[PDB]
Amino acid sequence: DTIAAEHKQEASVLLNLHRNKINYLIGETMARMTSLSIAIDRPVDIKKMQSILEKTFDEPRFSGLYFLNAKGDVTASTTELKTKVNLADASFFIKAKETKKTVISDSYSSRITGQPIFTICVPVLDSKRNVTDYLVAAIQIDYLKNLINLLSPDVYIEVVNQDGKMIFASGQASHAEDQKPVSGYLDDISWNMKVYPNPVTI
Amino acid sequence: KEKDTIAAEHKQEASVLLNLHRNKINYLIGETMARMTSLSIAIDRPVDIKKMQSILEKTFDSEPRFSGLYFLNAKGDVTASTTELKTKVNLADASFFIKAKETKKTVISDSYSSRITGQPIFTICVPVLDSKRNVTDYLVAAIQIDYLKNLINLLSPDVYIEVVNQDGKMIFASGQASHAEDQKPVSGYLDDISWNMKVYPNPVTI
Repeated sequence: DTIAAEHKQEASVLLNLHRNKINYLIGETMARMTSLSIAIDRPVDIKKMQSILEKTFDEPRFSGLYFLNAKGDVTASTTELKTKVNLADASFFIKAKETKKTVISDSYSSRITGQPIFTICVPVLDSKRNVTDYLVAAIQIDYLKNLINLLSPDVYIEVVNQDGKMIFASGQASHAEDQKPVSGYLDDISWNMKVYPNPVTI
Repeated sequence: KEKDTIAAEHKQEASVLLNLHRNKINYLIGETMARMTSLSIAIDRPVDIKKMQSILEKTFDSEPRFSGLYFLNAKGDVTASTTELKTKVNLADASFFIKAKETKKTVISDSYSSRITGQPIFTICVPVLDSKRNVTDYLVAAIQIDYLKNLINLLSPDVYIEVVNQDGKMIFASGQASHAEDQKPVSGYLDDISWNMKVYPNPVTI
């Protein structure tokens, strides 16, 4: 009756390891892109940028690294493209352009690779603080799931956005039966993580 | 006998603080490695020293974590520095430099007293490589030990926490040892350095 309250906190423990893992991953990525922005010679030479992105990508975290011009055209790209791609219609792009600040997108299906991702988009400013370009880092949802799964294969964990859209779930739902989850939002993106304690069992 | 039930709870709290505090340090160290690594990739050759000086200043700004950021030539001369240097400074004799040069990979040093600032620090050193994979320069980021200490202490004033390297050197300690009396610590190593953090449970009372 009180191995209950322990299975509970054991799940609070899982919750924070996993949140932290994801927050770290996101923060580390933001910081990689922010540093690139600062280090690179302006105006940005597209050939050098291409090379930089490739060196940075060659990290299965990424679906890809991309560079955008003011219009939204993909001018540098880890993934070879058959046809020209424009990311302007993209929500994160719009938000990035208006705020002139880094943006973390909700999960979606990459127009470029076709797989579920989320993107970190960092605008590049000139001297007068106009947005001239964008660094774009796309991470596979797949990667996040697997990171969670390796740590806790046998324990159910559900991640859902602010509107109840399933981002992903790790482990077997059957483990959640009769259990209330210990839950919590991530820092940089409005994803709520729900960890289900295991049953009391002897 | 219910004593042992409050004790288990105090122990559990110790483990929670242990994980909380390592993560904070791990993140700090990991993010710094990432930044230095990106700088090392993004800089155009031949490296313009004034541009590099400017990048380090920007990277350093509003980041009390750092004791300082520095750039080294292949010999180990500090050629750009967020600290105003009064003499020429060479680090070729530093352990982290020797390891960096030989491994050609990032090095996280043990703690030591900075030649430059006199304070206790540890440094992250990223070698910058040639097309030919020859080391031409070094990025060096120094982190104030006391920044970490005060970070932890602010969060957990009432809990005694020691961090110790492999050789038993005390890196830092936070809190009052009186709060650990008759306690065994819950312990664990940092991911990027061989530092062991020992978090002591509080004693039971009421």
